[PDB]
Amino acid sequence: TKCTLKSFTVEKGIYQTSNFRVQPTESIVRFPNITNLCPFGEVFNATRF
Amino acid sequence: LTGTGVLTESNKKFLPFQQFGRDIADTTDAVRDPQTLEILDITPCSFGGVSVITPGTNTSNEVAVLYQDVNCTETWRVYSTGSNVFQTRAGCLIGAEHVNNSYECDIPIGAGICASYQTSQSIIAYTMSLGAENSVAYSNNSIAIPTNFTISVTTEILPVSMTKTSVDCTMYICG
Amino acid sequence: DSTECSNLLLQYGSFCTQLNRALTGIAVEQDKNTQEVFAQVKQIYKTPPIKDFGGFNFSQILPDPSKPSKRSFIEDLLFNKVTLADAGFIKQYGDCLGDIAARDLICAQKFNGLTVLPPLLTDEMIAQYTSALLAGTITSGWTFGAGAALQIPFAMQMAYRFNGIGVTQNVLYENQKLIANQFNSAIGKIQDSLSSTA
Amino acid sequence: FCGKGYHLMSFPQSAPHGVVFLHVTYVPAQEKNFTTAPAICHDGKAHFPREGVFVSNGTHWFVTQRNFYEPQIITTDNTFVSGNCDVVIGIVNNTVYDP
Ligand SMILES: *[C@@H]1O[C@H](CO)[C@@H](O[C@@H]2O[C@H](CO)[C@@H](O)[C@H](O)[C@H]2NC(C)=O)[C@H](O)[C@H]1NC(C)=O
Ligand SMILES: *[C@@H]1O[C@H](CO)[C@@H](O[C@@H]2O[C@H](CO)[C@@H](O)[C@H](O)[C@H]2NC(C)=O)[C@H](O)[C@H]1NC(C)=O
Ligand SMILES: *[C@@H]1O[C@H](CO)[C@@H](O[C@@H]2O[C@H](CO)[C@@H](O)[C@H](O)[C@H]2NC(C)=O)[C@H](O)[C@H]1NC(C)=O
Ligand SMILES: *[C@@H]1O[C@H](CO)[C@@H](O[C@@H]2O[C@H](CO)[C@@H](O)[C@H](O)[C@H]2NC(C)=O)[C@H](O)[C@H]1NC(C)=O
Ligand SMILES: CCCCCCCCCCCCCCCCCC(=O)O
Ligand SMILES: *[C@@H]1O[C@H](CO)[C@@H](O)[C@H](O)[C@H]1NC(C)=O
Ligand SMILES: *[C@@H]1O[C@H](CO)[C@@H](O)[C@H](O)[C@H]1NC(C)=O
Ligand SMILES: *[C@@H]1O[C@H](CO)[C@@H](O)[C@H](O)[C@H]1NC(C)=O
Ligand SMILES: *[C@@H]1O[C@H](CO)[C@@H](O)[C@H](O)[C@H]1NC(C)=O
Ligand SMILES: *[C@@H]1O[C@H](CO)[C@@H](O)[C@H](O)[C@H]1NC(C)=O
Ligand SMILES: *[C@@H]1O[C@H](CO)[C@@H](O)[C@H](O)[C@H]1NC(C)=O
Ligand SMILES: *[C@@H]1O[C@H](CO)[C@@H](O)[C@H](O)[C@H]1NC(C)=O
Repeated sequence: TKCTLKSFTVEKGIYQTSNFRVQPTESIVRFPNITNLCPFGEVFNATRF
Repeated sequence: LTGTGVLTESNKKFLPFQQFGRDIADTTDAVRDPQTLEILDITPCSFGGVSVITPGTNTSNEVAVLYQDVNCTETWRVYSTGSNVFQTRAGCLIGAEHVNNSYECDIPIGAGICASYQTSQSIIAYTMSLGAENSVAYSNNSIAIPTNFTISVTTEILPVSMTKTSVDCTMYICG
Repeated sequence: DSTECSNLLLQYGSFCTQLNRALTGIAVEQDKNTQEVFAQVKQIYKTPPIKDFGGFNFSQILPDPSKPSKRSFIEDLLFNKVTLADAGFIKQYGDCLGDIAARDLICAQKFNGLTVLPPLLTDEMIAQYTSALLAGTITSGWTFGAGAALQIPFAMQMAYRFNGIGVTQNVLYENQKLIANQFNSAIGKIQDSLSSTA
Repeated sequence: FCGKGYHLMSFPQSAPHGVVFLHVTYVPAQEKNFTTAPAICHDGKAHFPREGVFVSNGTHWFVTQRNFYEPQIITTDNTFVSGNCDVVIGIVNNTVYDP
């Protein structure tokens, strides 16, 4: 609140602060289970374009 | 110079070094034909307000269209012509039939015209009735004195409060 | 008249819907204001053909029949002193066509999407409401605003008013002609102030 | 301001985000045509009514309050005199009972 008012003194009253945040703990990734590698050779390393 | 509009002859006189012409806004209101060296006036083709008169659509699906800036009394600039055409100071009204009677305003079309759903039901357009006619039996030697009274109770509703709100500006804008 | 800009505006979003909501609210509010001010009486009272109002002359605030719109003499001056734009809400595409758009301001406002809607009440109908109010306050006094109109001679109405301002009703009767002359002169002075230049 | 008619009293009632007033008013209902006069000559002197109005039921004259027909006899205690009656307009001759 003091930062919001840009002052070090808050007069008596009630003030509205930021809504309740919860910071995430984990960081997940979900990609399809694919093991094959893209045909880089056939597209970039192929004769007879 | 691309664009879209109507082209007509103009009384404007363009100097040799002038090709296009502009208006109070920045908009090409005139142009010179390179092949014929004649002036032309560009006018936008879209012009005129359109208002739709409809009931709740839970009661009937037919509507009436009011075309402002159209005088049918004079290929009118209308989407679709209809059998029932009524001319009003607001504009041409299509889809509503004029009735010579006067009722209270149900749908405020315009100047003094109000529509309603009535009667095989159909949409009607009528001149609004200000109220019942009356005359006071005035005379220099006549007065009216009540002999009885009525106690009437009337309700007056007045808003006093409005919903209080608060916004977290870093949760709406950013999240 | 651009398809590309319109298809971009569809993406930019719908703020024009709320703009139009606000403007429609304003227009309906104007109609409501007119109704609230003038439509205070539903019974339309006609002035009696006989005009024996104790010497008072209301021929300059009451309607004059010999006009297309039944309007008074001190309302025609007011109308002629306020100059509306074109005094009409029908400007056909033909009239605006032919290099009259850049000249006429209304045509420019109207080729660019801006329109002026007509009010729900015509000037003649507002004048009818006012004439009803004048007839009621003349013939009946303040009774028509409390219910059914009750006729009363105008002199006695003015006597009641004098009693209201703490003056005995005898003063009016003993000085009726003087008061009527003062009132008529004062109502002519309003005409002079309005029919003159100011 | 407080309902239609002569205001007697009002009763507040609460509504969501607003208030409701029940305006009790006094509305006269039944009116009767009468014949009236601003004053009356009794002995060459004009009589005016104090808090009232003169009316005639025909052959007889009375005085009553404006907002309700409560006819009464015309008396000196019910009227006040002011000068002769060569200046008033519409005055009518009649007797003023002296209690
Ligand atoms: C009320 O006033 C108007 C004008 O102030 C009077 O109209 C005049 O009438 C006489 C004829 O009686 C004409 O000669 C005048 O030219 C009129 N003046 C106007 C129209 O401005 C009217 O007569 C008055 N009413 C009464 C009952 O006397
Ligand atoms: C009270 O005022 C009135 C006017 O407001 C006076 O009446 C005027 O009297 C003069 C002469 O004194 C006349 O020339 C005017 O024509 C009168 N005017 C009107 C409208 O009648 C009056 O004299 C004043 N005195 C009394 C006692 O009434
Ligand atoms: C009301 O009474 C007055 C007198 O108080 C009457 O007026 C007088 O009438 C007599 C008879 O005609 C005359 O001789 C007097 O000169 C009058 N005096 C005045 C001051 O006017 C009057 O006529 C009576 N009203 C009626 C209707 O009879
Ligand atoms: C007007 O009122 C008078 C009263 O002042 C009426 O005359 C009275 O009528 C009643 C009813 O019959 C009698 O009892 C009285 O004796 C009458 N008066 C006198 C003085 O005797 C009169 O009838 C009324 N007229 C109308 C048309 O209502
Ligand atoms: C051969 C087909 C692969 C297609 C995969 C989908 C596209 C994903 C982006 C791949 C871009 C690779 C471009 C080369 C990367 C830069 C190499 C370099 O700079 O030496
Ligand atoms: C593919 O790449 C290898 C080395 O990365 C190269 O020796 C070979 O010639 C390439 N294939 C073709 C068809 O050129
Ligand atoms: C060619 O254009 C000129 C104007 O620049 C015009 O005078 C002439 O008639 C045109 N000729 C043809 C064949 O269109
Ligand atoms: C409005 O729609 C509901 C649901 O279909 C229906 O029950 C109701 O009768 C409708 N009202 C009118 C006036 O048609
Ligand atoms: C419509 O045009 C007719 C002539 O065709 C004219 O008499 C009438 O006054 C016009 N009405 C309006 C409202 O412009
Ligand atoms: C209604 O009025 C029009 C003229 O405005 C007239 O032609 C028509 O006959 C009238 N109809 C009725 C039923 O009064
Ligand atoms: C008074 O008399 C007139 C006709 O003289 C009549 O039209 C009117 O209805 C009467 N008023 C009352 C309240 O009876
Ligand atoms: C009332 O007017 C009539 C004419 O309608 C007239 O004969 C009578 O003398 C007038 N009376 C008063 C008091 O003005």
